[PDB]
Amino acid sequence: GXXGXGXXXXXXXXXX
Amino acid sequence: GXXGXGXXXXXXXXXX
Amino acid sequence: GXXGXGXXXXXXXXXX
Amino acid sequence: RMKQIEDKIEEIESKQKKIENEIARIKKLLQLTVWGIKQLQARIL
Amino acid sequence: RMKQIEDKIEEIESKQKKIENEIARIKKLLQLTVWGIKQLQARIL
Amino acid sequence: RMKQIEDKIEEIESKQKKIENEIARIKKLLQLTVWGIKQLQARIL
Ligand SMILES: [Cl-]
Repeated sequence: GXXGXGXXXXXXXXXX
Repeated sequence: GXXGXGXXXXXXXXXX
Repeated sequence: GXXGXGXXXXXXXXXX
Repeated sequence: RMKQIEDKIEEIESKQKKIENEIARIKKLLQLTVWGIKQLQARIL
Repeated sequence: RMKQIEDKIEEIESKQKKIENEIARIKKLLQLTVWGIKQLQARIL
Repeated sequence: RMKQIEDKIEEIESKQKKIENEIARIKKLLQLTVWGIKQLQARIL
């Protein structure tokens, strides 16, 4: 979820 | 709100 | 954001 | 041809109603998310 | 019959514009919720 | 006139498809917000 990457701080909301 | 039940931990977002 | 006002406690979700 | 046009218009109308139903369902979920954020803010902050 | 078809098409067009307006309003609220979640995450975590 | 009506109906159909695409994009973002709220609740509370 949230773009993967271990969470990635949210990844900007999965790139909006 | 959230499906009632005293809150129900969110009830899965009111069942999505 | 959120209606300005320094945040305004969310301003009721920017007035819904 | 007029009948084909009429049948297509009724089909477009039908789809417009399903789109409107879809929108109503989106609005119900969006309102739940608004409530959820309000709840997190009140409980935590 | 052509006039009845034309009037119905204009009515469908009108409704399509109201649907588009509804969608714009949904998008504005959805963007507020995105901002609210981002705010909760930044303030708390 | 029939051709003008037909061309307008095809244009309305085209727009209905773009509206449907818009709705799908809204639903994808709404589902991300649902996930984000669920995450905040689980991590914090
Ligand atoms: Cl439509």
